[PDB]
Order: sequence, then structure tokens, then C-alpha cells
Amino acid sequence: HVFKSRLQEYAQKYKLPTPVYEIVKEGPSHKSLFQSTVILDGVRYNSLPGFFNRKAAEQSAAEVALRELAK
RNA sequence: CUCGAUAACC
RNA sequence: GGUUAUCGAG
Repeated sequence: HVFKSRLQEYAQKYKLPTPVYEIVKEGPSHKSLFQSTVILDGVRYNSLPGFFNRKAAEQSAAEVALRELAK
């Protein structure tokens, strides 16, 4: 519920462009499923897939992003 | 608010 | 033509 921003903030602290998000929507329009990939510093990071709304997609990808940034 | 579905029933 | 309910989206 808070990664999307931690990263946005990383973008500031390092001048970098604001995170581009990418939604893979797929399934019955009601049982829609989402996967996401952030592309910060033109670098792709994949969310764990099958989220039920867009945001939980983005968050998974942000939460992932930051996982590799601590490194 | 609008648009995209699905189940159900008359 | 409806209706009740249920979900996602800008």
C-alpha cells in the first residue's frame, strides 16, 4: 500500500524520470487479472501476477523494484 | 458518472 | 423490453 511512492521518491532523490507503469489486463472482464512492470531508469521489473485491481498490480511491481534497489 | 462484463430471473 | 445482484475500469 506504500511502495508506489517510496520509489517515486527514489526518482526524486536521483533526478530520474517518474516511474512508467504497465498493466497486463487479461481474463473475463469481470474476473480481470493484472500483472505489472515498472520501467524506471528504463529498467523493467515484473510484478507477481494475478492481482484483482490495477493498484495491487503496480504495488507488487513497486514492492519488487525496491527489492532490487536495496542491492 | 460513464463504459466493459457475469450470474439470474421473469 | 425490462429487473435484482456481482465485479473490474478511466
